[PDB]
Amino acid sequence: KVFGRCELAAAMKRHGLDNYRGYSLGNWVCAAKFESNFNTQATNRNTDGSTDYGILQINSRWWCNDGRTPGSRNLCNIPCSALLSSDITASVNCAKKIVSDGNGMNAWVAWRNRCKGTDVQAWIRGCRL
Ligand SMILES: [Cl-]
Ligand SMILES: [Cl-]
Ligand SMILES: [Cl-]
Ligand SMILES: [Cl-]
Ligand SMILES: [Cl-]
Ligand code: NA
Repeated sequence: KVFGRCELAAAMKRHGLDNYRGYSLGNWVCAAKFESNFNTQATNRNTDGSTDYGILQINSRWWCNDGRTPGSRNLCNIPCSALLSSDITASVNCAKKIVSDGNGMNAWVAWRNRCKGTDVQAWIRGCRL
C-alpha cells in the first residue's frame, strides 16, 4: 500500500506514535517518507546482509525474522514479511520497541540525516487529525 501523507499521519496517531518517547507525529511521518516513500511493501538490502522492511524500514538482524540474516534476534518476534502489510500495526509495535532501545529515533538513519532538527511539523500540514 502506498499511503498518502495525511493517511499515514492519521494511522500512526491512532496507533499511539504521536509523541511516543517524546517524538511528535511529524518526526514519524518524516522518517517514513525518507525510509519508504510511504510504501508498505518497500524492502532494501543492507551491506551487512540484513534487509530493511516496510514503512519504517525495520531490520532483520535485530528486529524481525527473515530467515536469511545470520544472528537474527527477532526481538519484535515477528516475520519480516509481516512488516509489509497494508495494516501498519506490526510496524508500529516494532518501531515502539526500536525507539525505546536507547538512541531514540537516531536508530533510523534517514531520520537522523534528513529529519532531525528540521521543521517536521510540515509533514502534518493540512491534515485533519
Ligand atoms: Cl509527501
Ligand atoms: Cl510534528
Ligand atoms: Cl536469520
Ligand atoms: Cl493501520
Ligand atoms: Cl530521545
Ligand atoms: Na533477524
